[PDB]
Amino acid sequence: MREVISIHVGQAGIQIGNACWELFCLEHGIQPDGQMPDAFNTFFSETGAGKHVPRCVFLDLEPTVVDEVRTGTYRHLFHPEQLISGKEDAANNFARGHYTIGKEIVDLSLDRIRKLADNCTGLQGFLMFNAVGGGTGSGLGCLLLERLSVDYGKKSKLNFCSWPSPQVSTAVVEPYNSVLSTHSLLEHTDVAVMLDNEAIYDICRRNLDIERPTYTNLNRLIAQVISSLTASLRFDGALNVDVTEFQTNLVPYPRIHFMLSSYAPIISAEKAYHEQLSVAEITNSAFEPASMMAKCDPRHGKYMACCLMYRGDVVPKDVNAAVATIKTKRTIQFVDWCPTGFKCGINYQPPTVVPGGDLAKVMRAVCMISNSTAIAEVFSRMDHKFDLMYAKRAFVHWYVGEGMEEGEFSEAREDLAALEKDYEEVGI
Amino acid sequence: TSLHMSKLVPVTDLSPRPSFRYHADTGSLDATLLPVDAVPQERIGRRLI
Ligand SMILES: Nc1nc2c(ncn2[C@@H]2O[C@H](COP(=O)(O)OP(=O)(O)OP(=O)(O)O)[C@@H](O)[C@H]2O)c(=O)[nH]1
Ligand SMILES: [Mg+2]
Repeated sequence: MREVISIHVGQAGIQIGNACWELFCLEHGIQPDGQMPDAFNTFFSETGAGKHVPRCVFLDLEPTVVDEVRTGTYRHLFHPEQLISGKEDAANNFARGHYTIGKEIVDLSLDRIRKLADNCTGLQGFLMFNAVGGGTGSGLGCLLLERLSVDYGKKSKLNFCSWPSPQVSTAVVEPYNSVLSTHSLLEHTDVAVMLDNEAIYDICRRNLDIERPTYTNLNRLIAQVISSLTASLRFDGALNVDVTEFQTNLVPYPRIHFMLSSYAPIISAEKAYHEQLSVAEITNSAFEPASMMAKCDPRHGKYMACCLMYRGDVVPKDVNAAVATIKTKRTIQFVDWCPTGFKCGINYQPPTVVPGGDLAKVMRAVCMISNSTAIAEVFSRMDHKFDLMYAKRAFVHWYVGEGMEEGEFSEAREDLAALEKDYEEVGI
Repeated sequence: TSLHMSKLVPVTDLSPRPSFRYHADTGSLDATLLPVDAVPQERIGRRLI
């Protein structure tokens, strides 16, 4: 009972799994070998003499970034075929990942996910982590959704995307892999959390005050997002929320399932002890329209739903007071078909302290998974890049060369066009 | 002889080897008056803060 399976694909998937499974290891007390010196059931198992194997698949067509966990300390933690690798990288090619070289590794991925689901006595969700900006994260990741939605139909599939940033790309064919991979995260995904790298850069710049953060520091905060997300699945609290209730009291009409993340007790030790990080101040920094983890301003969008996950020494009287002061402000606005728009959930477990990383010791936390119509702009910015490139048929010989017909470019743009059209239609 | 001097009972009486170990037996969770026994229990739930 109470198991969730994380499914990492793409190189950013392995690295985000190195931080997330790290945090799950501390948050139940597992040593680096896999031994505690049953809250752990969602993430780890019990293999006899205290062994604790994680419930993950690390999936990549390029062996290099999955080899560093196979050669570091945690070959002995992860089961050695739960780290499925390949030979050639998909190489920023959605065609290569989805049609050509992803169709030989997809057998080992589905076989291992099946074995990781047979030892479950009631499974809540599939927390798939990926990055839609490249090759195997856009390709094989999409195909894995096609196979998962047909063998596990009733199963909910959460998905933490890493959607392309506006001015920062680190890839020039990235607009092609983003637009062409919308259909996996529109019809075969029940929760689509949209993250991008720049918003984590800004949070690290002004809140944590690391001026020059690395991707490993970006994986700090996204690890804190899933810990507060699966907080009620593992430790007791005043109000509990499971992944069935995230996708019920937050998700409107079924195509609109695109949510945004905002953790906000982000602070480091030079600031931390000078201020009261109580319930009122951490939730005002949560609704602040510069701490969104999307580079997507909510001040031109309407909040359709919000999910506050307070986590620590938080009293429910202060939660109901904090939702009052955020409801009385005009800069925060809601759709008319929403008298109640908050699913508050409290976990008694304090936020896990970060020795040697970037955060500090805080007694309470908050994370928002909020669906708004502001998210109709993270795809409009990528429309302009797609239409500019596909006007001159740029970069499309690489796609058509492995068996990706030129047709799919047009109705992937058209599918995102109906996605945009669906978003201002709700906000009328 | 192997018989007794007056009772004609075998006095050697042997000991054939048990071919199996006849081991690992039984004993059940059941304890006499048909309830269950007191093995140590578990919790199998979320952490009780
Ligand atoms: N959050 C986060 N993003 C990352 C990390 N590493 C790379 N990325 C992002 O991933 C995006 C592109 O995906 P890739 O890094 O190429 O990984 P991929 O999906 O496997 O693509 P291929 O390696 O070409 O198959 C870039 O825009 C990076 O910003 C990371 O460690 N953390
Ligand atoms: Mg890759």
